[PDB]
Amino acid sequence: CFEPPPATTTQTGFRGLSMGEVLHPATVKAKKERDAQYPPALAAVKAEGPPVSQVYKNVKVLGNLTEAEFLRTMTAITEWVSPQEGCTYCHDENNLASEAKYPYVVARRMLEMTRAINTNWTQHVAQTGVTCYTCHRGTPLPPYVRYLEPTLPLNNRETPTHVERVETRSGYVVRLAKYTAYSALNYDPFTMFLANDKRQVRVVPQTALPLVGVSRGKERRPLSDAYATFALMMSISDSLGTNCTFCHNAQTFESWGKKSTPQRAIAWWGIRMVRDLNMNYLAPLNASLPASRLGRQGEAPQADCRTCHQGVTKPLFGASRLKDYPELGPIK
Amino acid sequence: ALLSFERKYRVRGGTLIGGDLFDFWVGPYFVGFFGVSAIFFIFLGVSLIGYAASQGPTWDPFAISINPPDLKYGLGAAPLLEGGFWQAITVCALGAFISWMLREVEISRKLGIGWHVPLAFCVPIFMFCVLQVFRPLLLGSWGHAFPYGILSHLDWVNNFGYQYLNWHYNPGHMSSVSFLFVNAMALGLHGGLILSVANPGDGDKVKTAEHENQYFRDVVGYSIGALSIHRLGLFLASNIFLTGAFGTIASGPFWTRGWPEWWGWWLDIPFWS
Amino acid sequence: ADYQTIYTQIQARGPHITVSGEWGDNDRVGKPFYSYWLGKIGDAQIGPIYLGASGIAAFAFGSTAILIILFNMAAEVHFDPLQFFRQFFWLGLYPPKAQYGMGIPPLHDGGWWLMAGLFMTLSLGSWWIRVYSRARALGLGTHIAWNFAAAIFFVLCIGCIHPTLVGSWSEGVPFGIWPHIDWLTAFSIRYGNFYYCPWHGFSIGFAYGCGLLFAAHGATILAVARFGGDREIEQITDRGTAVERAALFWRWTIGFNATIESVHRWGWFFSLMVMVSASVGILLTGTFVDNWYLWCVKHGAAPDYPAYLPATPDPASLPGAPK
Amino acid sequence: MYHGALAQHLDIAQLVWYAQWLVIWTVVLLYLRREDRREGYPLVEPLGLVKLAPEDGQVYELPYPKTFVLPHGGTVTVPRRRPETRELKLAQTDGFEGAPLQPTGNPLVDAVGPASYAERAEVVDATVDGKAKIVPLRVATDFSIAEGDVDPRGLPVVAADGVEAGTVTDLWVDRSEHYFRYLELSVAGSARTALIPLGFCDVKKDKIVVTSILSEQFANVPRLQSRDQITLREEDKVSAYYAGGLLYATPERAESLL
Ligand code: BCB
Ligand code: BCB
Ligand code: BCB
Ligand SMILES: C/C=C1/c2cc3[nH]c4c(c3C)C(=O)[C@H](C(=O)OC)c4c3nc(cc4[nH]c(cc(n2)[C@@H]1C)c(C(C)=O)c4C)[C@@H](C)[C@@H]3CCC(=O)OC/C=C(\C)CCC[C@H](C)CCC[C@@H](C)CCCC(C)C
Ligand SMILES: C/C=C1/c2cc3[nH]c4c(c3C)C(=O)[C@H](C(=O)OC)c4c3nc(cc4[nH]c(cc(n2)[C@@H]1C)c(C(C)=O)c4C)[C@@H](C)[C@@H]3CCC(=O)OC/C=C(\C)CCC[C@H](C)CCC[C@H](C)CCCC(C)C
Ligand SMILES: CC(C)=CCC/C(C)=C/CC/C(C)=C/CC/C(C)=C/CC/C(C)=C/CC/C(C)=C/CC/C(C)=C/CC1=C(C)C(=O)c2ccccc2C1=O
Ligand code: HEM
Ligand code: HEM
Ligand code: HEM
Ligand code: HEM
Ligand SMILES: CC(C)=CCC/C(C)=C/C=C/C(C)=C/C=C/C(C)=C/C=C\C=C(C)\C=C\C=C(/C)CC/C=C(\C)CCCC(C)C
Ligand SMILES: CCNc1nc(Cl)nc(N[C@@](C)(C#N)CC)n1
Ligand SMILES: CCCCCCCCCCCC[N+](C)(C)[O-]
Ligand SMILES: CCCCCCCCCCCC[N+](C)(C)[O-]
Ligand SMILES: [Fe+2]
Repeated sequence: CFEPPPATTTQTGFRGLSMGEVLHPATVKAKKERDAQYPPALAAVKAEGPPVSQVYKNVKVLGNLTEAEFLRTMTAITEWVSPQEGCTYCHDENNLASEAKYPYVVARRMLEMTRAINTNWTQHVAQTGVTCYTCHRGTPLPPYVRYLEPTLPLNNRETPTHVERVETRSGYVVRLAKYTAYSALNYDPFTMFLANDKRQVRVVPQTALPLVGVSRGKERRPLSDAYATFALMMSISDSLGTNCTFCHNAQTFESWGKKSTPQRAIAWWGIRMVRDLNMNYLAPLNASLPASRLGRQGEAPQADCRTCHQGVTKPLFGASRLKDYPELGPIK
Repeated sequence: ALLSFERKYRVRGGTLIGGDLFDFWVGPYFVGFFGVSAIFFIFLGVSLIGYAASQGPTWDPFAISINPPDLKYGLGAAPLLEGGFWQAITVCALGAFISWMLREVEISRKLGIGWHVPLAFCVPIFMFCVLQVFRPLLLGSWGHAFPYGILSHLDWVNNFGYQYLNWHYNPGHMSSVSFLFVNAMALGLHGGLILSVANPGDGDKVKTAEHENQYFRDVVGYSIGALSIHRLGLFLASNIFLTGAFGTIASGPFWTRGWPEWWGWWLDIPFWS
Repeated sequence: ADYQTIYTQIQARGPHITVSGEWGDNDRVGKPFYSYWLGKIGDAQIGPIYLGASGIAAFAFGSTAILIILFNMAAEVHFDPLQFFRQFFWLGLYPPKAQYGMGIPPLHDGGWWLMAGLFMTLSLGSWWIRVYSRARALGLGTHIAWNFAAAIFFVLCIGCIHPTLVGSWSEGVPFGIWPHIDWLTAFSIRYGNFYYCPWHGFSIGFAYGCGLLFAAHGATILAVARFGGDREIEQITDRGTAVERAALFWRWTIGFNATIESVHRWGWFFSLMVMVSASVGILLTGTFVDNWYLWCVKHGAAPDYPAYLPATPDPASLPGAPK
Repeated sequence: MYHGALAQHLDIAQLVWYAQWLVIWTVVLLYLRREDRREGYPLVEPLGLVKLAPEDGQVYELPYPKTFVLPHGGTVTVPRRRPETRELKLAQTDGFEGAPLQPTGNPLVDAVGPASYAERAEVVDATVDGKAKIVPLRVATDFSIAEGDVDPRGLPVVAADGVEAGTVTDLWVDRSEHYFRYLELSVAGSARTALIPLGFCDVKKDKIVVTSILSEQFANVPRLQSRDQITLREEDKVSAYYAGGLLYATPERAESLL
């Protein structure tokens, strides 16, 4: 179990602090090649005549698009989400306004979510933006998703061993470790931190001395919180295929300013963004999904940092189609 | 000036190099050629430290830091204030340490005793090289080395560790810590026991070699022996760094992921996956 | 070259020796037996061993503790054997995940951990008694029992006393291989970085120092084995060239020197102090110091550096930033 | 308000830092550094023509004397004044006290430099039960060589100069520690045995190679007064002899190694 040099290294810190990335070229290149499959933008069409709000029968989101654009969007969508399945993955073969199949109405919500991210989570996704491809990677079910309990393999395009199967209790500690970069942290960062906004990530105190009245007995947060926060940060690390010094000077994890990189503020936004998507878009979809889709507690599959990033500090190495398909936002 | 018993030992000879020229003592210190190089370098190193530290802001001892260059200067010479000092101070350090070491050999020779202490001292010098020379060479920049500052060299250890997510699971480190901890226990055991025998308390008779053996046969079922417990400790201490050196070297040049994942080789045997 | 300092060129066999203690000579169970290979780099006789009461006591409590841990560990892989053997390192028996203050946790959330905690404690005690008694039985000083007490106390600090002092059991050390290691980071992160704890520094200083000292002492003795330097007891009561040469080695190198007894004192003290410094460092943590970095910063100690990537403000503090 | 806060900018952990330092320098300087001076003090020196004071600091740097009560009787008190009465065949090579001394005769027999012994007791080191501790296997009859090792009795001893210098006759064993410590050989062409500490022996299957001294120089290896017994001080004389071979067996040995 080893990885032959050279190693690609960068600097994220004042010299002598040993801060920065540490990359094995073959892996980086293997990820580059995978992320290279991002289909190119379909050719630009000329906007002719009538907003499909007039033209078509059941168009709610993309209603201001002229036809030609609209069908370019529909082709792009098909190319990103359901390439194998073709247009009828979502449409009635003989009625295109029909909402008969759930992918139609899920897709409709996913056009709104996608446009939200690009319009409202600028502080994360900036001018790169996401498209459906970012998560779906050419399949209807996106490869990395999270249920309300750790599952395995992380790539759901792989087949579980018995142990891996969520039903096999003996496989729990492993299902959990493999989600926290192989640690034995007995916590699930996902349901603790990412599924919603219940829990506070910061544990470290901000005064030298213990403030009287939050520092004894049931006043105190339990050490277990610190474990959880370590668990979450191990997960973020593995999700972005990087290490703590991508964001922190370990001198003081808790301090900002010179003691943190730009990417930590971007990360701080991403946690918030993920909670929005989970609470307000993805988790509700259990209303609309086949039971075939749902976790053991009837939860829709939802998202974490892996769902977009898939092992890369910027998903798809920063590939963008934001300017190619503005239907998807930033929406004025 | 001289211990009660010293004079009979202060004879010429034993030099590695130089012979009679520096073969003499200043106070208690033997000089010899390497004592002279030692001093030359110490004075250099310490001078650069002060000249460099004066260019910096702080004079507070805990805060002063002389760091290496940016990774960009690679393995080349860096401007004085931006790593230049650090590269020079490192060279003085090695000069100092190795002179110290060779000097011990000459003292050993002159007293007709084995050279085991200068040998034992090679280990720390080695580990200093693994951290400051070998690993930076393998990774291709002096920038990866550690800064010369009482506290700052800790911030380096801290980050270096967390670059690999949890440095604790580093099998080299695990082995390294294990020797640090036994060695410490055994030094307590071996000292306590020698004192326990020579200092029985009240007015009891000093005890015997046969006692030493009995105590550990009684307590833990095995006594290693008087000569051997010194051969063990030299061994336990030495392997703190000799095994550790592997965990340090593997990190980057041979493993770029978190260290917990390395244990994948076990956890992921497909037989029990 | 002195091959004896590497290994024993010709090994002597001869009748088994017993030194009688003020009691318990009847409790030495087992028959001495002799290993050739062991003989090469050590005494060749393994065993016999004193049984004794505090010994039997320590074995019995120790084992109880081990069963509680191992059962709770087997519950984790749902009593699947192979997965047990597979996941063993990752398996653990944790303190309360929830804040019960100082209240006795439920079995399922730390109850079992406190159990094992208590038993291991009793195990440690009965063993201290054995370590102390055998010296007294054999008419020896108790310096070893006193070095050991310091180590037990450290553990009592991290397992009990600090949890009690701040008032939460959730802070204790879980039993398990990876789990006890995970704690180290959790504890450091909650306390603002143990690198900046002045007692962690003293501890390490002595820990390194023990390495420094046992390598210098071990080697010094091998290096005068020729003059029988290894018979340290009689080199104390009647100084010989072994330790005159040992002393002058060190006087000529660093300028001052120990004696063959005093050096063992230096060692004992250095070993002791690793555990003493660590405990003070823990007794102050949470009780009186919350963030060791900031405490350092409050006092002028901490280094600080130029930014290299742009200084990044807390988004959370921004105008209009969410929660 | 804060736990630990004592006063303006003063707090518990910070006072404890100061105590910890103190406790360390106290134990180190005032205890350990004085335990180190139980042997060899006070320092010896040239003599002053007119001097009259119990020099103040020679008092202050010493511990109070301690007495060891020895197991088979007597006692020993340290520190205590233990001057080297024995005459030394060494000559000052230059003026300053820095200067090394030179042997004026045969330092091996003169016993100087690497060839020095300590003034140990002229007493036979004893086992716990009162017997002589280091004794030849001729005497130590319940002892043996472990099956597997070389029995050197009969093997030739070959000296630094490649010349067979005698014939191993016996091993002496440490009955307290069950451990061999010297070999006895019949010196070649002399009517004498010599002991040689097992550390100066390279023990082959077919010969015992000793590199400290030339075959000539065994003739003057220190003699025991008994034949089945050896004193603490004799052990030192025997051991020092070969040890001094290393600097002195030949003229080039003391000179610059390279
Ligand atoms: C978050 C980061 C962490 C970290 C990061 C870390 C790193 C990055 C490395 C270690 C290494 C090591 N760590 Mg870990 N560590 C250790 C213990 C240890 C050491 C046994 C080992 C080797 C130390 C070394 O290189 O000395 C170096 C000693 C030197 C260089 C001695 C030089 C002396 C020179 C010869 C002479 C100097 C002379 C002076 C200038 C003279 C002054 C003059 C005056 C005195 C007169 C413990 C016990 C713990 C615990 C309990 O948590 C721990 C936690 C952690 N370590 C953290 C998890 N550790 C090292 C290793 O071996 O692991 C593989 C290593 O590379
Ligand atoms: C890979 C891990 C590393 C590590 C990890 C480590 C940790 C984590 C800690 C220390 C600590 C300490 N380290 Mg560091 N270290 C130090 C020196 C020091 C001291 C400042 C201090 C206590 C050392 C000690 O007592 O040991 C035992 C030695 C003894 C008893 C003999 C006395 C030696 C003396 C105390 C050293 C003092 C030297 C001066 C500070 C240096 C300047 C000398 C010149 C300029 C005259 C040197 C000189 C080196 C070199 C030459 O390699 C080194 C390498 C490293 N340290 C590695 C990079 N060290 C502790 C500290 O508190 O730092 C703030 C601590 O917490
Ligand atoms: C990221 C986390 C960090 C961390 C966190 C940490 C914590 C939280 C603590 C330490 C502590 C300590 N650390 Mg640090 N650390 C250390 C070194 C050390 C030690 C000197 C000291 C622990 C004392 C000890 O010997 O425990 C090993 C010895 C023990 C456990 C004694 C055992 C006694 C017992 C009688 C034996 C058991 C007997 C039986 C076998 C029991 C079995 C019975 C059954 C029934 C269970 C180094 C050298 C480094 C380096 C090189 O970077 C480092 C970095 C760091 N530490 C990181 C900054 N460190 C401790 C301390 O000193 O803080 C003040 C402490 O509490
Ligand atoms: C595994 C075995 C180990 C081991 C072994 C042995 N250890 C030995 C011996 C043996 C056998 C000796 O024979 C020799 C000695 O004589 O003992 C008294 C020695 C010695 N072990 C010292 C320090 C020590 N051992 C450490 C570790 C271990 N030792 C491990 C544990 C540590 C740790 C862990 O931090 C330290 C700091 C010195 C006191 C002494 C060298 C003096 C010197 O070389 O004088 C000559 C040099 C100087 C007086 C100063 C030179 C200053 C340079 C030019 C400028 C500073 C350089 C810069 C790099 C500093 C940065 C500081 C910054 C990080 C804050
Ligand atoms: C700075 C100084 C230090 C220091 C000092 C000292 N350290 C000492 C002493 C001193 C001086 C002693 O005198 C004492 C001792 O005696 O040594 C010879 C001891 C010790 N330090 C041990 C371990 C150690 N020290 C560590 C650390 C440091 N130490 C630090 C560094 C660490 C670290 C590194 O983490 C470790 C792990 C043990 C070997 C030993 C205690 C055993 C015990 O307390 O017993 C407790 C009793 C038991 C475990 C009983 C159960 C065992 C059985 C086999 C389980 C069987 C299960 C089965 C199911 C049963 C079937 C039954 C059948 C009939 C059906
Ligand atoms: C002055 C001048 C300009 C001179 C030219 C000559 C010259 C080169 C002088 C040297 C100048 C210098 C730079 C001196 C500094 C030397 C140094 C590096 C001293 C370090 C002191 C330290 C920190 C030691 C740490 C370990 C420690 C705490 C030791 C104390 C205990 C002792 C004394 C251990 C040594 C020791 C050991 C290990 C034994 O086993 C032993 C066995 C039997 C008898 C004695 C001993 C004994 O003395
Ligand atoms: C594949 C190329 C493809 C075709 C063809 C296509 C066409 C299409 C049309 C003409 C409409 C408008 C019909 C009407 O009047 O209501 C339309 C609308 C939506 N589509 Fe579509 N579509 C194709 C593929 C896909 C795929 C693969 C999906 C599901 C992932 C999908 C979904 C939808 C949704 C939702 C709408 C509503 C648009 C809105 O703005 O509300 N289509 N499609
Ligand atoms: C982009 C506009 C976009 C479309 C189109 C889209 C469609 C879509 C469908 C058809 C489903 C249902 C699939 C099924 O068979 O159940 C679906 C489900 C999920 N999506 Fe999606 N999706 C679009 C964009 C995005 C983006 C940007 C992400 C990731 C942040 C994302 C994620 C998911 C997840 C999670 C689900 C639910 C789980 C599931 O049903 O498989 N989608 N998407
Ligand atoms: C690498 C495994 C790693 C560690 C360790 C780590 C720790 C850590 C802590 C202790 C906190 C708490 C801060 C406090 O208590 O005030 C914390 C918080 C954040 N981190 Fe982190 N962190 C590690 C890695 C990473 C990585 C790789 C990034 C950047 C992509 C990152 C980011 C953040 C952010 C953002 C926070 C704040 C959370 C919030 O405010 O809600 N960390 N980290
Ligand atoms: C999950 C909470 C999460 C983390 C953590 C995270 C981090 C992160 C960082 C550090 C950056 C910037 C890296 C850099 O500037 O070098 C970044 C950037 C983007 N992210 Fe992200 N991110 C998290 C979650 C998510 C999710 C779920 C998505 C996709 C819907 C997503 C997307 C993006 C995009 C787009 C970017 C790139 C911005 C750019 O400048 O290219 N992230 N993320
Ligand atoms: C108020 C009350 C009621 C009580 C007072 C509190 C009390 C005294 C509690 C004490 C708490 C203490 C002592 C807690 C300390 C915890 C600490 C220090 C734990 C440290 C380390 C734990 C470790 C490494 C645990 C490891 C355990 C094991 C590996 C199990 C051993 C297994 C074997 C022997 C069999 C191997 C099986 C294999 C073949 C598959
Ligand atoms: C003569 C001294 N013997 C001796 N001394 C010591 Cl410190 N330990 C041991 N034995 C072990 C098993 C223990 N405890 C450590 C190897 N024997
Ligand atoms: C608190 C630790 C366990 C206490 C009980 C242990 C049994 C005590 C045995 C003591 C025997 C007495 N002796 C001979 C050592 O003095
Ligand atoms: C980091 C722990 C503190 C280490 C303590 C170091 C003690 C060194 C003692 C040397 C003092 C020598 N002398 C001659 C001045 O006494
Ligand atoms: Fe010793």
